[PDB]
Amino acid sequence: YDALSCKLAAISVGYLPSSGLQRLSVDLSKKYTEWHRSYLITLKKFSRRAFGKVDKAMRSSFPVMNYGTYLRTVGIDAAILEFLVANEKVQVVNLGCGSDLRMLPLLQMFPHLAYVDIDYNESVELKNSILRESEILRISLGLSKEDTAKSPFLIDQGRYKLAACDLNDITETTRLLDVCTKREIPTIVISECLLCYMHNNESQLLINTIMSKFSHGLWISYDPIGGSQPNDRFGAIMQSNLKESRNLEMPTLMTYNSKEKYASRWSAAPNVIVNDMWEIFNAQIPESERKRLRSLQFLDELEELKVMQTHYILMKAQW
Repeated sequence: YDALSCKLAAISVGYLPSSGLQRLSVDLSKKYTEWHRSYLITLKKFSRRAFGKVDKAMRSSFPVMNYGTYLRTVGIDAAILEFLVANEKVQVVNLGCGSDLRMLPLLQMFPHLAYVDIDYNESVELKNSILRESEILRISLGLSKEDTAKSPFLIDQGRYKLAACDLNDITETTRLLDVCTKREIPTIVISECLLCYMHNNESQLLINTIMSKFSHGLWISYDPIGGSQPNDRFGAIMQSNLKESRNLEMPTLMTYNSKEKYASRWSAAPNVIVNDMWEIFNAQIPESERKRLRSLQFLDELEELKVMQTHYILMKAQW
């Protein structure tokens, strides 16, 4: 599990939590680490294979990757937190949520936040198993150990829902949203490395339909881009590598190969901001953080980080 292993490595080294950017208290900073660590331990209980993959990935993590993971996490978190502070009563829809645990601090931090995690069936089933099995995670969500909830939810517990959905099926997705969100509540939609795996029709229809479901909101999307400069082999190498290692495809990676082309998918939104992660590193990350991260590992090859991070974007679309 790429994202989880990246997260846990960054946490292990100490990149995360970043209490300032993630706006975490002393106790939530501690919990942030504990929750993730428990997630890993509990994953191990449920899958030797997944645990092994994560373990191996974590041990071989390198500084450039860890900076990537840091930037991704604090970039999204900073966007989320700005909007949450401005909008006391809000709903977050995390599309393709995977092992993301941001609901744990956020639900605590924001008493009137409702959060919906949506992913494909197998993913949400494993997440539900893990959240319910781990005592610390169960307790943070006020869950029972045995699978209480009723279809269409695996968890439907206070202000958190966890639901299976085929996000390539937009009728299913809209009907699901109908029963767990309200049109008139400010909505954050999160798609972190979700749309990169979708064909353009599905991702465009998902974008259009979901934005149209909510009077006002913020869509935060994070994804790779193929690269716009001539003879940039990033997309080709990624598309190649995905095809052998994961059998997966990124159908629109070369279509949306610049941050501008990527952001244009949200052009129905009046306010669209897009940055590559290198820009975020240089403009959004305080000197104190840059210094702190330099204390952790040797980033000997800053150009390599730049090359990688200029192929990841954080798109914020508001309406």
